[PDB]
Amino acid sequence: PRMYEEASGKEVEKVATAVLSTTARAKARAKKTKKEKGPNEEEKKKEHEEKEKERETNKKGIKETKENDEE
Amino acid sequence: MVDESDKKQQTIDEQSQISPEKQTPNKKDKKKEEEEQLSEEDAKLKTDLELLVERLKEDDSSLYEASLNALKESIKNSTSSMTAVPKPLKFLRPTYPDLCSIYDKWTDPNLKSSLADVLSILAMTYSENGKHDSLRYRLLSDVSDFEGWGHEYIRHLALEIGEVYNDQVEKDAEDETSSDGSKSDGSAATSGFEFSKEDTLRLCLDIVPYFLKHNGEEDAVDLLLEIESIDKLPQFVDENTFQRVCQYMVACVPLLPPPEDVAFLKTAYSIYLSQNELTDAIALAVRLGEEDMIRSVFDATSDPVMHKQLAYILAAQKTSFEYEGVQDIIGNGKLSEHFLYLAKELNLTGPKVPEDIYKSHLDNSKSVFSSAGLDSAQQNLASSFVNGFLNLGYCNDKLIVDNDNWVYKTKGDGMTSAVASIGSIYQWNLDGLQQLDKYLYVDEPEVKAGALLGIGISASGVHDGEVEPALLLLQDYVTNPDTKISSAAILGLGIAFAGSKNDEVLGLLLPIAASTDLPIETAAMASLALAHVFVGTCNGDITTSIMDNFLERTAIELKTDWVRFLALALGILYMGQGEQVDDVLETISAIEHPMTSAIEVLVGSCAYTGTGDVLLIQDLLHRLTPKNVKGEEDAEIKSEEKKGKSSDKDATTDGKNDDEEEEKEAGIVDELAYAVLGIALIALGEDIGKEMSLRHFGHLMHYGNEHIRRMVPLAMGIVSVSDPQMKVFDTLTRFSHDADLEVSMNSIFAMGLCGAGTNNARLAQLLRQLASYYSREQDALFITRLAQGLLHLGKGTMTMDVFNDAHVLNKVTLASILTTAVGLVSPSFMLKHHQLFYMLNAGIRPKFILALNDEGEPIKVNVRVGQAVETVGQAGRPKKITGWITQSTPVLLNHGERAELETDEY
Amino acid sequence: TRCKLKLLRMERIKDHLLLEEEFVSNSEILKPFEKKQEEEKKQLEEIRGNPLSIGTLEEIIDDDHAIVTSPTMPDYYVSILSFVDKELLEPGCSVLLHHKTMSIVGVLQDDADPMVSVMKMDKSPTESYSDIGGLESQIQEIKESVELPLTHPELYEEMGIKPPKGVILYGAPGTGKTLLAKAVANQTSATFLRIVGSELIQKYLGDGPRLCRQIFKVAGENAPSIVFIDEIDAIGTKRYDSNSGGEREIQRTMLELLNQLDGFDDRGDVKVIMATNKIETLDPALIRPGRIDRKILFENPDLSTKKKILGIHTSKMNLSEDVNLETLVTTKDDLSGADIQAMCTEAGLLALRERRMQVTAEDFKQAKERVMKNKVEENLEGLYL
Amino acid sequence: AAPYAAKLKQTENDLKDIEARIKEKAGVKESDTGLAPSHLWDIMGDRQRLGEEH
Amino acid sequence: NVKDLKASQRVCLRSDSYMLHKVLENKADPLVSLMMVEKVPDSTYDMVGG
Ligand SMILES: Nc1ncnc2c1ncn2[C@@H]1O[C@H](COP(=O)(O)OP(=O)(O)OP(=O)(O)O)[C@@H](O)[C@H]1O
Ligand SMILES: [Mg+2]
Repeated sequence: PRMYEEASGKEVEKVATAVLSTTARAKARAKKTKKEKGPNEEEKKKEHEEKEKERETNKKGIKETKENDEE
Repeated sequence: MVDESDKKQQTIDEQSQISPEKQTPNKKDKKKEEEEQLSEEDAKLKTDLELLVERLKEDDSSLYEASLNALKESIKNSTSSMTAVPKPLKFLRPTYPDLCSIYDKWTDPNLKSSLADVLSILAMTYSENGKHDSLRYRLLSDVSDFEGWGHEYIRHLALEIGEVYNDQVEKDAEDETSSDGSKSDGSAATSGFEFSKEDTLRLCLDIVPYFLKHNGEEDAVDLLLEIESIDKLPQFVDENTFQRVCQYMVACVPLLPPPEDVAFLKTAYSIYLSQNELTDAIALAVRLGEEDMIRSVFDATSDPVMHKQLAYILAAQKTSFEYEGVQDIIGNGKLSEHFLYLAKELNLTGPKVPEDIYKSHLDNSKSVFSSAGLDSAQQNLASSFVNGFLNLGYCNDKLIVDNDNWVYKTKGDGMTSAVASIGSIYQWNLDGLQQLDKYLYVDEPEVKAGALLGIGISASGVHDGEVEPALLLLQDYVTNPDTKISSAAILGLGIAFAGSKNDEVLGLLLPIAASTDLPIETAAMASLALAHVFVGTCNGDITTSIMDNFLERTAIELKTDWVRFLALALGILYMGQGEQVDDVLETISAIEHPMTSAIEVLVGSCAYTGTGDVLLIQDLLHRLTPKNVKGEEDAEIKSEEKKGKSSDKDATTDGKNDDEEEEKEAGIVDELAYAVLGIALIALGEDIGKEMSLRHFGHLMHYGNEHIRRMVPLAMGIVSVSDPQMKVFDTLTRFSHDADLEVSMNSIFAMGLCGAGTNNARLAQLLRQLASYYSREQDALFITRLAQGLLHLGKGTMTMDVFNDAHVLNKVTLASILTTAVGLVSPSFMLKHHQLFYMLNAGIRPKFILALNDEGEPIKVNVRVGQAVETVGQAGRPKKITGWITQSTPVLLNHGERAELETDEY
Repeated sequence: TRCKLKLLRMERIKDHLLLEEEFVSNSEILKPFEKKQEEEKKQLEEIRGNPLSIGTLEEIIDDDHAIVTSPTMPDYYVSILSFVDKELLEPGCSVLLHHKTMSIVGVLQDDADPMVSVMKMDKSPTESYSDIGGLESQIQEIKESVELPLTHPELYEEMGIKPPKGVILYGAPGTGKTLLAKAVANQTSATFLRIVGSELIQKYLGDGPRLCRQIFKVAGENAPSIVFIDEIDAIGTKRYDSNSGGEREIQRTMLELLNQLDGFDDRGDVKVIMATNKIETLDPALIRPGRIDRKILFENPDLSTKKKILGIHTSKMNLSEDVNLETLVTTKDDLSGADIQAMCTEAGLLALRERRMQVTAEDFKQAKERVMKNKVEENLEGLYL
Repeated sequence: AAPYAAKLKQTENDLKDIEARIKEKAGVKESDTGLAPSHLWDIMGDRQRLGEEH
Repeated sequence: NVKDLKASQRVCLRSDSYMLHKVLENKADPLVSLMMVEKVPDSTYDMVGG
């Protein structure tokens, strides 16, 4: 037997289109938003600590996970 | 055209369009043959310059491109830029257009990318000398007539904007960035910029705003001062200079977010302070939120003068303009001390002089009596409130009141609101107190309580110059143990003092707001009053006000109705700030209860303002969340749940309101679109949600003060006959009140039709009746705005009692509040030294034409209007001062300000 | 540079958000309901067949029937039944019929027709609050009649007079009578009807008097309104053809127009605008004064008026330092406002001719002489001299 | 030409976005004709429509 | 869909129910067929020199 419910995947699909589109739309305003923002983060915190912000975090590059299994 | 040799000079130019002789060949061969022939090259530089100029008049890109192509090679291949240091360095003068010929003239992507980096480098290195600046400059002011020069100097300037921005992003900074190989520091590019700035403000404007904002420093802004202060008298007049400074300030409100703005308004203040419009100095001082700055402009005019002169008079006028009354406090007292004139000065600073001028308008206007005076049931209750609602502002209705029959015939909580409505008859007038004193000392406590509210409303007319403080009278009542009486006393006291945080007033409200353990639904007024007081200056975001709402939840959480009204009061306190309001979202979120979470979403709307385009995407995330959560799951409590939901809906709209006034002003029109389709979504979505949104529309438009008020009230209205909560009608009318019988013509009939036509409940009805009478004013007697008026970037301060009632299901209790609606625009008449009580002329333009300013500047021509009228709200929302045609000159700018004018005639 | 960025700051974020908002909401509308309204819809679709033949409702007989005239050649006594009410209909409104057996199954039109579509416009006006100068006075006469009742009706009531109905713009070509009406319409923020009077007339007969009715019918639904029937000259006294195929059409169509303008009532809430070349291309009595107030005769700009038109154009083009503002006026003699715009287009083409990026002195001088040469007479000074 | 050139394309995209916005809007309109007192008219409505009588 | 059909879109239909087929951008009028008759423009300025 297969999966015979996909009703709740419509809800996922609807809210996926909302958040992603605004994000794109915002980009023009988003440029200046970053200048405003960085100082208040210095004043407060990044997201929970005042360290691991001596660079961007501590790595220029990024961690991606890629699965090349094909069996 | 083509090869035609050396016969005359014309024909040398035509030859080098195909292949140069004295330019590309000669120099190139010379430099790679010998290194002592560099002295011959030097002379051959001048010869190249004139031939370049001559052939900078040919519109085809190909016959300048290819000709000088190989010069581009030479930069690094033969010259090498270090063989004899100054000499190779200074022969990079022909090579810089040549690079641009491939860049801009030729549009081929590959090459455009590659030579951008190079142009930045060779620019920088050659500006050390300063002859690269001079190279830019011969193109800035031109030496050629064609298309070519009109783009090239512009291309140079963008190069600069690119690099500076890249240093912000990059964490290496200087030329250790790989963007171009270049820095915005050192001694090599900094000096290039310095020279660049000087010239382009003088003649152009193009690179000037990009430098300022990129640095983010008040220093950059202080260079802008030096250049502008020169320009203000010999190159353009005074008037033209005033327009520059405010263009800069109004334009960059949504281009400088809060932390960014504060370092900048400091420079803008200084500009104004030096300048001849001290009116602009003071106006700007309100922005900063700084008391100190307001005080400085006043002290500067008062102290080094020992005479009435222009100086004392102008000071009174500037401070008078805010109906915050914050400026009122500052400005009076120093006048008492100095002892010039008491009689002209103290009154002119305080709200005393606005009473005299209303008298002349009122005399023309008469008093219209169309109100009902029905008796029995709810019809008694309806009629007695409507009577106050139809003679709002200073108007006469005295003889009607003096028959105390219909007044005394009300009962209950209605009785309390009937004594209250009486006070708004004589709103913004010294008198009023007479009618009220009589009721206050006889019968039931209900009628005493109502008196106190009225004294508050009347007392907006005199509460400065140290004369008639509301405090003296209203204190005795706070002391009294009964709840009705004491609540009334402290609400009315806030209204009278307005935005002033006068010490006596403040200090009465400070020990209290900390016992709300006692369950009293009519004890809102404790925090509600303190909120009204706070707004007008930079907000404390006081910890007492935040504490007591939580105490209320400890004692009782069965009666939600009280705890919903409290939550709104905290967010209204925090308006007029945004920097400091980021901290307090965290203070509320510290405690976790489903009830406390209700508090957080309101106050979030106030925190994120002025970068409210982010606020928008968030208030949409809000919509989605009930449904999204539900989806996943498919594959005592009652009070907490209900507060939860409703707060969200309220916030979505509050969020919008705060944003649209402060950043945009033109953009409000578009934002109105954002609202109407938003409102539909919530109205359809939840039923419970639909109630909040119906009332909210009327106040949405009023907060933004729309430029188009024709369509929007009237459309909603028809739909809302079917829709429940007839309070819907009351909220549309509060906006429609405006400029009477333009917005209001359709409205009075439509609202009267629904009540009169069908009675489907005496409950639904009571609202339907109240609405019609409420909009009207007799002969366009005053307008209403949910704005300062002085700034249209601002916000109300006396209008917050109006604003409050839109989260609320309809009730008798609510009626009590609604009697207050103080904050009325004074008519912007012309004054003399020995007082004149009318206008002469004004320009009106329904919609301003300018997009350099959007505050409310239209052209000099306008459409000409006469005297003796209040400030129009539709068809003349911006208002300009007309003088250029009448050979007569105003001293005090007017741009749809609240502000009264003064003119000098010669 | 800085302020065109500010237009971008306001328009990009608010507008881009608005598209996205609509697009999710179309899904979101559906989800609140799942019975009741869904059910009623479901049975509306069972009842109403596919396709539906259009009807036009002539009249309602009060007994659960009506009579329609349809693009099907014989008329029908149809019934009013199923998801429609007796008072959801009004006569003369367009109805939807059932293919098999004609019945009014509801309305989703309500005066939706192609002639309505041409007439209503969602376009932006070309001029807003007299962008181009000249004719200062004439607009302060349109405004008294048209804009002024809409904006403030109260002032007419103190006065005790009835408020005006309509204006007639007429006289000269190239004076921008058709553009002042567009200006006035944007100033108020009224509903504008660009219908053209010439778009009711076709070879085929008997269609026309329907079209005349529909204008007055739609205008009243969306009132307040400003109606512009542009170029009512063609439907004037004149005839279509001297043979055949049009002896009737002009005669019925004009008469039918006067009738429903008067028959409204004497309103000051739906204004009409008749744009016409002259009263010599129309009938000698229209409908005919006290009722059609006011009449505006356009004539040629005078030296003051043509200065004003010119100053607008010259500033939007490179240079004015070369040849004084006054020197342009002086050289020109009095002509319509088109001739003033024409000199500036030709000037710009002449800068292209040279391959300059400046409008030089030479360009102004030639461009002035050209227009004067079209458009010429010399027997004014030949009779004299 | 960077001050006006770049800002020209930006102007253009907004207008096109607005045209697209209007075709998204008009494809859905207000539901339907269904009214509770004429849902009772439906009982008689099936019989007469299928019959030979109009 | 009714998001795929636009205002002023020409379409094909049956005749026994007038049920839609698909979208068409070829709009057929006598003026458009006049372009088919005329064919392509021809000639060059030097053929018509002088
Ligand atoms: N007051 C004004 N309003 C508008 N444009 C004006 C005004 N005065 C003069 N003009 C000038 O007149 C020009 C010609 O206008 P236009 O050709 O549309 O004329 P019209 O009288 O409406 O014509 P038609 O008879 O061709 O329908 C405008 O482009 C403008 O340069
Ligand atoms: Mg015309």
